[PDB]
Amino acid sequence: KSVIRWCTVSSPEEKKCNNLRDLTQQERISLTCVQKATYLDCIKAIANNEADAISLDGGQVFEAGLAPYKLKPIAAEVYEHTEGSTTSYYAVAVVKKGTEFTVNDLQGKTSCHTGLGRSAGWNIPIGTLIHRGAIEWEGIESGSVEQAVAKFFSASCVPGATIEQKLCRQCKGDPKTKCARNAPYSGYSGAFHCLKDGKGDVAFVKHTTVNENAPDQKDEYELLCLDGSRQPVDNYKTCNWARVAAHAVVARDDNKVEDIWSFLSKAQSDFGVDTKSDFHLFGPPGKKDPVLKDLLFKDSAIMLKRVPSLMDSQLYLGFEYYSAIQSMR
Ligand SMILES: O=C(O)CN(CC(=O)O)CC(=O)O
Ligand SMILES: [Fe+3]
Repeated sequence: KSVIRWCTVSSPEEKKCNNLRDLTQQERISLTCVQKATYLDCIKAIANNEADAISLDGGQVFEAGLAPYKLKPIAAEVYEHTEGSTTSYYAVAVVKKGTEFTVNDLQGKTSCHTGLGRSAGWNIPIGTLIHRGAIEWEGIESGSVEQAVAKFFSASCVPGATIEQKLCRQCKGDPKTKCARNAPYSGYSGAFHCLKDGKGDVAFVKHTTVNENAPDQKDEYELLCLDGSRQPVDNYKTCNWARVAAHAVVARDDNKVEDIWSFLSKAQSDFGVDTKSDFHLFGPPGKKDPVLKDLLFKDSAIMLKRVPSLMDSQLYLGFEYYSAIQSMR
């Protein structure tokens, strides 16, 4: 059919899509918006030929490429801060300059994480240490990864932990709320202030966190590299634990792919970052309300680039990211 069914997951998203539909109705390939409840119902619908495309972040792209769905990324967002590359950010392990331990000596240290279940603060560092054999965890009937992590760090602040009391021990706040998901130490900046205040030896955050929170104090900090070195905060490209890819549009591997990309390439041409139209494919940025943010594509995206036909989800996400999330399941 020369109809692309975009899958949407909220009513403001569903609205943006019907506006792009009105705006492209007289093009030969047309748009039609399907709304489902969650992104997972959208993966099942694309898989079952009920819809054809949706933009997913990296963990959701992992999910969409596994059996039985087997969707692959076909185009990916580009952002200003990562300069032509299909990368959202790099996960790094920030330490104070002058401590001497390397990644070989992490056992028994205290740590700061953004929260339980988050990419840079929990899924990438802990799946990397499990994959490399530093943390032993064989699977959920063992129990939670919280127990395995508690035999590795001596105490931590992990916002959102519920199984192990040591995982909340380094957290700031009164007893009732120090380990809540919205604690004083949650998020990228929270896990950095945990490191700054000496409550942990390592903060698992992203490559921009020190520059955002402490621009004027970068050289008090270093990065812990997976090869044994410690490098400057600005050396994240050669000293990160994993690259977290850009959001990608996933689709069934079948020849409707050139049609989706043909639709997207004209849509971007007319309504991309430099459009004089009122409809913007990408944002613009500055929507304060979460329900109004990043509808269809990220508001910060500046274009979409076609993913080579031979990259599947593993190749798109990269080995470090992939083998770390694979270890968390
Ligand atoms: O990525 C996530 O899963 C959630 N975040 C926030 C975000 O990325 O905006 C923190 C983290 O990565 O620890
Ligand atoms: Fe994140």
